[PDB]
Amino acid sequence: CFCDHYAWTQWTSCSKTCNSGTQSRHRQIVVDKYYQENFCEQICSKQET
Amino acid sequence: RPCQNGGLATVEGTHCLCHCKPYTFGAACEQGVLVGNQAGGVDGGWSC
Amino acid sequence: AASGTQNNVLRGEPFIRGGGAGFISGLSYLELDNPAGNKRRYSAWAES
Amino acid sequence: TKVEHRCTTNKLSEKHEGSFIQGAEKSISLIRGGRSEYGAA
Repeated sequence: CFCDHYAWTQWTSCSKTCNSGTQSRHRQIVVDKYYQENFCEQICSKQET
Repeated sequence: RPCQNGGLATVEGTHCLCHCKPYTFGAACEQGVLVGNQAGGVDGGWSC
Repeated sequence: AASGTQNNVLRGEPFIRGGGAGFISGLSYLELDNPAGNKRRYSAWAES
Repeated sequence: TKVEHRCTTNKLSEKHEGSFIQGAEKSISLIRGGRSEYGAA
C-alpha cells in the first residue's frame, strides 16, 4: 500500500501536561476499493503513539 | 504579552523583543513553521 | 492536460563559540556534502 | 425484407505503484580527557 495517501494529522494534546506524557495521531482512514485490494488493512499502521 | 510558538520574550530598553524558535519568525513569532520535536498547545506564562 | 510542481528548501546554521579566528570560519563553512562538518577542520577548530 | 444488427461494448483498467522509506539516526557521545584536537576527532 501507499500508506502516505492518508492524513498527516497533528499530534493530540499531550495526555499528561508535564510528566512522562504521551501523544498520538491517526490516518483518518477512509476505506475504498483501493484500500481493500492493495493490502492497506494489512500493512498500514492506523494510529501512531 | 508572550511570543507565540514557544519563543521567549526579552525587554529592550522600554520595549519588547522575541527570541523565536527556529524558522518561526516575525515580532510575535507568528509566521513560519517550527523544527524538531513539539508538545502542542500553549504552555502558560506569567504577567508581572 | 498536465501540471507539475516542485519545491526545495535547505537551511543550515553552524554556530561556534571559542576557536581561533580562522579555524572558526573554517569549521563553520557549511558543507552541502557533509552538513555536520569535515572531520579535520572540526578537529582543527577543537585544537584552536 | 428488413434486417437490423446492433451491439455495445465497454472496458476499464487501472494501475498503481507506491514507495516510501524512512530513516532516523541518533548519536550521543561523551569524551572526558584528551587534547581537544583529538577529543574533537
